[PDB]
Amino acid sequence: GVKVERQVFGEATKQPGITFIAAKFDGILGMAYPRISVNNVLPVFDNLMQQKLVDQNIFSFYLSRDPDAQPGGELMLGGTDSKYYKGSLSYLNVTRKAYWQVHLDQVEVASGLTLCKEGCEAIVDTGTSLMVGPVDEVRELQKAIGAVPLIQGEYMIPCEKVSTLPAITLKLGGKGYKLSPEDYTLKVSQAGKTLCLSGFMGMDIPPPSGPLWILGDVFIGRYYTVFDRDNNRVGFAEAAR
Amino acid sequence: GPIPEVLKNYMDAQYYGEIGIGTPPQCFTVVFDTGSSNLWVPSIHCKLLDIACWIHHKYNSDKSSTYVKNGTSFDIHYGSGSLSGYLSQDTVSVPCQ
Ligand SMILES: *[C@@H]1O[C@H](CO)[C@@H](O[C@@H]2O[C@H](CO)[C@@H](O[C@@H]3O[C@H](CO)[C@@H](O)[C@H](O)[C@@H]3O)[C@H](O)[C@H]2NC(C)=O)[C@H](O)[C@H]1NC(C)=O
Ligand SMILES: CC(C)[C@@H]1NC(=O)C[C@H](O)[C@H](Cc2ccccc2)NC(=O)CCCCCCCCCCCNC1=O
Ligand SMILES: *[C@@H]1O[C@H](CO)[C@@H](O[C@@H]2O[C@H](CO)[C@@H](O)[C@H](O)[C@H]2NC(C)=O)[C@H](O)[C@H]1NC(C)=O
Ligand SMILES: O=[P-]([O-])[O-]
Repeated sequence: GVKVERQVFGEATKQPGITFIAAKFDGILGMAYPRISVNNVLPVFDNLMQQKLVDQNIFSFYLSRDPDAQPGGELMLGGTDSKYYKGSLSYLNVTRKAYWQVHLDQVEVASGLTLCKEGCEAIVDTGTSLMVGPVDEVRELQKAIGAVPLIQGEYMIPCEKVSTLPAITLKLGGKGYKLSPEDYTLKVSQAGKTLCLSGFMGMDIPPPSGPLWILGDVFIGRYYTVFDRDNNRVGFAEAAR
Repeated sequence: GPIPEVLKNYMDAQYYGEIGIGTPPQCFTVVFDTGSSNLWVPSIHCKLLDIACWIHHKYNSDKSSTYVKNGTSFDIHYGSGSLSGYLSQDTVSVPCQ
């Protein structure tokens, strides 16, 4: 393990609404750039780098997409873990050093609909479960695959239709990253019932930060992800499957 | 060399691992979030109104020999919700043990 000394952090005393009540986790450890740290607090990984506690100033995520798999995932601080990806890493430069933001070339539904047609900006966010895009573009995507609205920009798809949905491909750095219907849909359970959630959510993020697509856990699950602060880049490789 | 931090997966919607804060380490589960830049955990001094705090682990600065007071107020607004509290300083262990 590692011990990061002299880390400034928040002691939470109010948590309004319901977000944190049924959450499995106690808190959040942010790993983006210092530019978006509240109160300009030096982040954990920044403190780790200044204390020379790793040789390579990179960190990497494997996220399992079988909800019952053990292990559930792995964060590797200061390296990559070959156990969890196949083939070579492909890299994209960070475009605004605040979130882990990169340029997205396009989003293509196999049946023909193209979103983000002339390129757009996206962030790579382990802390968002779903893919996120602009409300109007996501609405079009969902109509293309036959999903129907649930609430707050989420959509559902009949589980028996999933296997015949089209693939969706994101183009990043001129290479295609395919998501199968199994990759971009999730099982959800409440009160003994199973439904299939569309893994794209519509949300408009206003300027000046937005608009932004979000490559969430849906994407990072399929594509093992490396976050590199030495070279200000993001790397992707096909995760173990 | 590199440090592995194993994560749990709840329902393909929450991924979280164990960290320590303090000496000796007090363990907490956290999301390792590439979409934000602050670390926080619940305080033992959380308000009685904070229902989430009732059923999560709470940090007690009195039990840590490396705690250094700060006390500055903070408020963080995420896409999914918000929180507030005060800042403190301590040693963070990854993993907890
Ligand atoms: C992605 O980001 C990296 C790092 O910012 C970019 O690398 C940089 O590329 C330029 C060429 O366009 C390099 O230029 C040269 O710099 C030296 C000074 O060291 C100078 O002598 C030359 O006249 C020239 O300007 C720069 O060194 C290079 N940096 C590194 C670390 O290799 C890269 O171009 C970006 N990739 C894309 C696709 O934009
Ligand atoms: C920098 C920080 C202050 C903050 N960062 C996040 O909200 C993203 C984080 O990845 C956050 C982490 C989190 C995980 C679990 C429980 C609560 C929060 N994810 C979400 O809340 C999910 C939805 C995000 C939608 C895009 C954000 C759109 C902008 C929101 C307003 C400005 N606030 C931010 O950008
Ligand atoms: C609370 O913590 C912040 C840091 O997160 C402290 O501010 C830093 O303090 C030292 C001086 O002691 C400076 O070298 C840093 O440059 C400061 N950074 C920033 C961004 O302000 C602050 O002093 C602390 N406050 C209290 C009351 O303890
Ligand atoms: O799944 P466990 O963190 O309750």
